[PDB]
Amino acid sequence: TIDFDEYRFRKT
Amino acid sequence: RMSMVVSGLTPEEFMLVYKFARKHHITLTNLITEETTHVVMKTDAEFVCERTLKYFLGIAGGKWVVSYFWVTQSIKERKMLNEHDFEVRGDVVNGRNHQGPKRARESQDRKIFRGLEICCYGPFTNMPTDQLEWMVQLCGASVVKELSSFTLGTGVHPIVVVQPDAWTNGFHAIGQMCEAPVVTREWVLDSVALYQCQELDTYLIPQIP
Repeated sequence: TIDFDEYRFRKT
Repeated sequence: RMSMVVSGLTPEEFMLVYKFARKHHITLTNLITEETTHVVMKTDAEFVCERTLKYFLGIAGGKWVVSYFWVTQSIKERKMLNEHDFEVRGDVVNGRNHQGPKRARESQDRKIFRGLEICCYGPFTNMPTDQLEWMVQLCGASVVKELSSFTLGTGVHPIVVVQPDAWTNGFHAIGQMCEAPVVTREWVLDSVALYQCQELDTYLIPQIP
């Protein structure tokens, strides 16, 4: 079980 | 000695990395640790990636941060290619060619947050406190759990990092409980990606008198 929906840090 | 994690890959792409890892006998894990030597970022053709936790932690550990094209091109040429040829050049936020990953690998004897004490204060989102604390430790900072435990010692300088949009407010009142500078989390992330301790100026959170 590995993660795929990693969060992306795009400032905001 | 090799151990890989991946970031930004589809299951189908991961599956190819595993096959690649197996042919060349490379350990492949889900989580990045101190043991990890390689971080394989999904990239565009100019080796530009998106910023993930693995991205930041790969750089912080001075690891190899290379394009997934390293794997696919190796597969086609039927040999393990040079990591140097596929190293991430930059990212979609801080610049397509900042060369953060190369800088860090070469700069582990002069870490960007050396001599700093950092407190990760209040709530954070999408990134547990302990991973943020770990990131700055890899980059040489001392971690403080609570504002009142900052060293009064000239030996170390204190900085408080907070993520205002996780609040619901009190983060304008930190400067009334200690004199350490308060900056947003973006100060850390940009500092790590660039592998250059950034000026606080543009990251400072104004405090209530």
